Formats: sequence, structure tokens, C-alpha cells
Amino acid sequence: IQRTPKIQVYSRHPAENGKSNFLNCYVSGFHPSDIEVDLLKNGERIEKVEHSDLSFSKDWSFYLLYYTEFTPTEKDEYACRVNHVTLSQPKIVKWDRDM
Amino acid sequence: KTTQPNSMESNEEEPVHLPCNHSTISGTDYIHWYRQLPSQGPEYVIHGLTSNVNNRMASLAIAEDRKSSTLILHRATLRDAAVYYCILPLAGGTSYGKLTFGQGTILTVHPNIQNPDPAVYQLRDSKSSDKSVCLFTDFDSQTNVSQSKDSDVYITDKTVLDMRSMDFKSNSAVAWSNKSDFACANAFNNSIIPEDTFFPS
Amino acid sequence: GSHSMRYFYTAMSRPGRGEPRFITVGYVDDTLFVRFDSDATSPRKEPRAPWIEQEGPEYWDRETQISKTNTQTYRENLRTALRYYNQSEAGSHIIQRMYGCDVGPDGRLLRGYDQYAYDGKDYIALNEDLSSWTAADTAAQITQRKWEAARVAEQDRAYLEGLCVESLRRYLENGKETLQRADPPKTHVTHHPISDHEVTLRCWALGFYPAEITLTWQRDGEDQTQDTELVETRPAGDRTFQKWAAVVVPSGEEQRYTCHVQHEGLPKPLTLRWEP
Amino acid sequence: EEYLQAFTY
Amino acid sequence: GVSQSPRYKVAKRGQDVALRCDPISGHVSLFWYQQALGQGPEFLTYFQNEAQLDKSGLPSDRFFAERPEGSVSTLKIQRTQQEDSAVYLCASSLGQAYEQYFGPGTRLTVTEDLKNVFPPEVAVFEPSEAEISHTQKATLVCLATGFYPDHVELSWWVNGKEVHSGVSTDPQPLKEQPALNDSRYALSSRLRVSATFWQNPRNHFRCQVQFYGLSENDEWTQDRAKPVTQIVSAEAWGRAD
Repeated sequence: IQRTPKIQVYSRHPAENGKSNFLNCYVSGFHPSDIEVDLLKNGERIEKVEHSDLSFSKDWSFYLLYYTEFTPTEKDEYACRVNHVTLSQPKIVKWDRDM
Repeated sequence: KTTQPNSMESNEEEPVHLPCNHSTISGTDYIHWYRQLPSQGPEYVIHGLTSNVNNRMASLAIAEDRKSSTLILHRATLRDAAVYYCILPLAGGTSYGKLTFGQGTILTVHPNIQNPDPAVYQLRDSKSSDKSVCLFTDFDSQTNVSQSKDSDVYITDKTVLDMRSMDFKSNSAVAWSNKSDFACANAFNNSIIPEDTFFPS
Repeated sequence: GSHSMRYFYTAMSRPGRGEPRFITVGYVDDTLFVRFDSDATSPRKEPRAPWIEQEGPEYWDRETQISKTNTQTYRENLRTALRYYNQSEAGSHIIQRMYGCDVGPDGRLLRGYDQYAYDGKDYIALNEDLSSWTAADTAAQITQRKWEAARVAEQDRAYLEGLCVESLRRYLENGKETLQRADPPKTHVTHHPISDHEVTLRCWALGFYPAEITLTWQRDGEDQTQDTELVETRPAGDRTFQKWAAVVVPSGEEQRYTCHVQHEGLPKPLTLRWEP
Repeated sequence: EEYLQAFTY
Repeated sequence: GVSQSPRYKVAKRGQDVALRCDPISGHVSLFWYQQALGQGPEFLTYFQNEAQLDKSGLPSDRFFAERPEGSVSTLKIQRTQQEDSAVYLCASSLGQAYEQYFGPGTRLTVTEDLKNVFPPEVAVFEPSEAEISHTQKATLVCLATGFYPDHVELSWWVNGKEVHSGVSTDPQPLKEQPALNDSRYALSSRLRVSATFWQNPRNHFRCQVQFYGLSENDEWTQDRAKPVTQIVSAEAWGRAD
């Protein structure tokens, strides 16, 4: 079986400008395991981005969390770049403080 | 890691309870039994975990706390005479099935020598007249054969002889010596032989 | 109350890019507590909760030793499956396993699991009787006859009725201050317009444990099982969790709508509203 | 604690 | 099931040898074991298909095993020393923790000099008269002596046909001069048959010993005949009076 990923981008604590935090990308319900997941800032691909260990739900589909420390501003756009076999184009979700 | 008797004897056509002790076994370690017949590779007999298993040759009886087990041959025949190994292949979840054969239990099956006729016979060589050999035969299983205390005197362990058309079994030992002066009359002096061992001359 | 322990295996082949890889993660309820990855430098079983570090050196030798042996075991499984399904050795394939137990307040084993998959589809799974097997297809039936003769079920039963519950009870005791103390969701409601007539009202549940939760919006006390946009429960990163429910509404009606929160760590079901 | 399920497919 | 060739192998200390194993077709797992005289087998190495995953039992780096096509296995022993003298056993199984079917083993004896290799001399010993009168049965004894290495297969043949009934061969050959490091061995056997078969002039009893040692590939420096692989036998005809 082949399952397309579900994706979520959110902060760890309610977004507060100037206050440090953690930016999360949550990929779930996907199959097979391989997944190119990037956290972006203004386009720049961030290094020193960590991820959880591979695990899976009741129906065998995988979930991973990608995080890194970040401090939001009003200037800066943050996003998730996801690629997976089931996708035909790298997928980019923008991060929204109200989501 | 298992411990078993170094050796064990029994009568033919009798049950044989081969014991094994495994003090330090995992709740999840399988018990395995292998045997190796003379001059052949080892073979699998049976395995189990908590409940008692059955063949077809063997049964396996695991104690209630699982700290020990007995392999049970229901009806031992001569062909069952082997080394019997009790192995814990998983070794408390540290190993994958390669076998740590123990030292094992050596099992000898004795024929039921019902009507014994103990005797020592001398056998001339068919080619050369001079060369000689002693055969001690037709004794029952109560008798042990010893290696004689002499370097130049060769004495074989007993072997069981199976005459299948006559339903007849017999024990023998063969003795021969380097020395041009050895007698059958004294050849088995290092053994306690039946008081009515027949001596022809 | 009721508690679970689960282990999760992933083995994935990767032809011409190394030997297959084996990940293991361990869970008590919703808390990750142990991990293993075969691609790690000096691969060993590592702690992921403070209360597990408590286990002595004997524990971590046996745990690492098991995961190393499983790297080998699942490498064989991968291969066998190739031949079972007649699939070229140039492709990548995945095996997954989950096992473990559930316990009631008395420590008694509620029920046991051990399920195997191949490429995301069921392969074989131990039945609730802990005595027999369900094989999803003809391939898995080969495995079934083997495992039946091998008596694998007996091992699973011995583990689930024994070590599984004994250890789970121990982790719950040593981690009692965190594992058996549920964390109330911190909640509020936000307000975002769409035009002049339409606004969105969003209901946030934050910092709660366990993961299990319900959020429902109510227009004048009627359930919006339809018009509520509900996100799948997501991890915060600090071992707790997140969720939000939202609905499109016309301006001025904000007060007609009410958010309802159900969670173990709340003494009673919580009702909520957008604040003027 | 885990346990080793050594038996293969 | 599993086969292993050669069955027997005599080596000069210092020369290389390769041992072969054909596992049961379709078996994923293969195991090599060493069995040293008087002890249980002892894990050498394990293969999963072609991969040598566990070579933890290999006494030294001199020991090299391969399994190119995940089928047939070859254990190479280089610069053979005396201490390598053992039976090497091959086992295959359906998968790692499944029952291991073993081959009959290859039997290696490493000697300092091929001059120590001697084929057996064989003799048949005729039944005792008193045994015939007393029990109505006749026992023939076969004595194969002065052989090295201990690499023999002995069998009885009555009227051209191998017989198993009424036969007993020693499981272990003796050392004749236990004192020497290269001592030669003797072995004994019996065939017992009812007197009347012995009391027939036309009944032919033959004791046969298959010795394994040298071949025509090997090279010989001595004066006595090359001790190649060979049958040595002795024989006796039945007797009326």
C-alpha cells in the first residue's frame, strides 16, 4: 500500500514575537517510510533540524515530528517543505500563528 | 546453559527418561533436544516452551517452574544409543539459534540377554596359522569389560550383535596381543567374569 | 486505571545503499521511553524518559542484545518475503511489527497484541486467544504453519502473561508521578474574520496528556458534526499534545456558539466561548 | 522489557 | 538432505584445504560446526543466504568461509596445523531458529609428514570349533591394523552381498602405540552367522576396509607403495570338517 502524507506546521507554545520557541512539522498517515521533510525560513533551508524516531499508527502508517528552535518576528516567513513518493511536487505549507 | 548426567544406561524396549537442568532459563526461552548417533551428524529430536510436547519417538516433559525437563523415549531400541543434548538456543534472548550443544548425556541401550552362555573362544587366522584372537561372548549386561592393565594387550569395548532373522542378540569383546605368548585363558583377567564362563581348549 | 505498553519495529531494505535498517521505539501509554536505530554509530537501546534510566546495566545489555539480534532477524524476513511474493530484489520493502499488553488496576492482563505487516498491509497477527494466528494471505500462511509447528504462540503467551505485565507495572510505579497523573488541557478560543459577514472561531486544547481528547462546537447547543474543521491531535514536543476545532460563522452570532472539551485530566466536561 | 521473537517468516 | 565432501581428508601440516557443503535446496540458513574428538560440536560460523553474519566461532583468521550464491558453502582452512584435526559439520535450516539438518561431516586429520600415512592390513579370523558345538552359531572376527590416519569404513560381504544382520564393528579404533603423536590404529569387527552357513564349503565370507588417504594428485618420495585411497580386504571360505 501507498499512503500520501498529512502535514501540520505549528508552534510549540502560542506564538509570541521576540520570544523563543520550537517550530514543528508533523507528518503522519504516510507510507512507505522515506520522507524528505524540510523546515524553511524565508526560503533558506534550516540546518540543525531534529526529528523523532519513526513510529506508526494502528493502521501501519508512519508519523514523524520535525522540530528546531526558532524565534518568530513580524518580518519572517516560516514553512515546511515535504517530498514523498506519493507526491508529484515537493509540498510547501506556510506556518500560521493562528493554526 | 544446561546440566545433564554424563551418561545413562537402560534395557532395550524400555522407557528412558533423559533428565536436563536449566536453572536460569527465561520465561521465553525454548527448550531444545538434539541427539547424535555414533558416526553421524546431530539430529533434532523435539523442542518446547511451557506445555508438554509429543512425538513419535519422544515426549518432552517440562517442570512446572521450568527449571528442569525430561526427554522421554517411550520404547528405546539399540538404534537409539546416542549422545543426547539439551540446548537453550535463544539463551535468554541473547542468541538466534546457533546451537551450543552441551557435553550431552551418553545413552547406552543394552540387549536383554535372557539366556546367557558366557564363554571365551580362540579364533585362528584363515590365511596365517599362527595369528590368533580371543572372543569373549554371550554374556549378559551385568558384566563390564575392562581394558587390561597391559600396554601390549588390546581389548575392545563390548559390542551388541543383532541376528535379525533369528531374533537373537549377543554381547562381545575382542582381545588380541602383540605378545607371541598370550592366552585366552587369562586374557580377560582384568574383568569380573561369570563364574560359569565356558573355557574350551 | 488502564495502561498499555507497546513496542514498534520497522525494518526497511534499501538495495545498493547499505544493508536493511531496523528501528525500534517503545511506548508506555503515550510516553516514548526507549529507542533503537541500527544506523546509529554504536547501536544500542537508549532511554527517552527519565524514569527508565532507573534500570540497571543488566537491563541495557539484554535490551541492546535483543535489538541487534532483531536487525538480523528482520533482514531474513525481508528476504523470505521477496521470494514469497516473487518480487525483484531491486525494490525497497518494509516490515513492521507491534506488540505488547494492556493492564487493569489490579495488574491483570486485559489483552495482548503481536501483529506483523508487510508493505503496510497485514501479514500475520496473534489472535486475542494468545493461542492461534490470523494470516492475511497465502504467503503469510507459510509463516503460519512454521510458527504453528515452532510454537511461537506459546512464547508470546508466556511473555504477555509474564514479563510484559511485570515490567509495565514497574515502569508505572517508577514513573508514577508522571505516567499516572493526567495533564489538563489549557484552553482558549480565538477570533479571525473572513470578510464582513463571516468570521472563524477556533477552539484550542494545549499541553494535555494523554493524547485522547474530544472537541465539539455547538451553535445554540446543536452539534456541528458537519461544519467543524477538526485537526488530528498533534504532539507539542515536550511529551504533551495539541488539538483545535473550528467553524465558519456569520458576524454577531459569536455568542450563540460554544466549545466543549472532554479529557481525562478534567474533573468535568468543560464548556467554552469566544470572549468579547 | 522486550523479549526475543527469533522465529522468522 | 545435506551433503559434505570430501568425507575424509589427510593434510600435510602447512598445506591449504577446502571443505564443501551442499545444503538442502531452499534453506536460508547455514551453519558450520567443529567437533573435536570426545566433545559436542562447537559453533564456527553462520550464513543468512550469502551473508556471513556471525563468524565469532572461528579459531583464527586462517579460517575462511564463503557462500557466493546463498547455496553451496566452502570452508577454507589455510596453513593447516595439527590442532585443526576435527570433524567439520555442516548444517542447513529453513531459517535461523529452525531445526538444523546436518551433513555426515568431513573428517580432517592434519599430520606433520605424509610418511606417517599407512593403509591397513586386514585379517579374517575363523570361528571356533567349540563355539560351533556349544551354541550352534559361528562368529568371524575382522582385524584391520597398523593404519593411519583413522579414516576407514569397514564392511562384511557374504557371497558378494553386503550384510548388516549379525554384524558388530567397534565405534572407535584403538591406538596401537598410544605413546606416539602419529600412532597407527587398529579396529575390530564381528559377523556372527548360524553354524550351517559356516559349514558350507561354497559360502564365501569377506571383510572389507575402505581406507582414505592419498590420491594420484599427491606426490610420493618413499620406497613403499604410495598409500592411496583403497580397498583392502581379507576373506575365508566355509568349512565342512
